[PDB]
Amino acid sequence: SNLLLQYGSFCTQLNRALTGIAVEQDKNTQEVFAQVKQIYKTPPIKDFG
Amino acid sequence: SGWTAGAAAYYVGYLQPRTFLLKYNENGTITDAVDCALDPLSETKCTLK
Ligand SMILES: *[C@@H]1O[C@H](CO)[C@@H](O)[C@H](O)[C@H]1NC(C)=O
Repeated sequence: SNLLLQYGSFCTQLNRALTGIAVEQDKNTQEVFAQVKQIYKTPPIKDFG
Repeated sequence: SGWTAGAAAYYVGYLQPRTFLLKYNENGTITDAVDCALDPLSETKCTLK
């Protein structure tokens, strides 16, 4: 670990890239599924013709 | 027995191998520091530099 201490910039940029990927995944799910802001419910009756 | 002690105090602590993040100001003086791996917030401050 003491020898690795001088590669902190490399490891920081690695973890920055991975954190960006993770935030991107959360954002992707949000854009696909959370388009509608309101949670509509199905009617109790199913008279859909 | 024929003596008295003047008022003074001293404090003793022990050093450990630690990683520190030191801040050198514009005049070259260490004005502040972060003891790394004290608490998780300090680890975050280390990683973010
Ligand atoms: C640095 O030295 C100069 C003296 O020329 C002084 O004016 C200044 O306050 C010093 N900077 C700090 C942060 O103490």
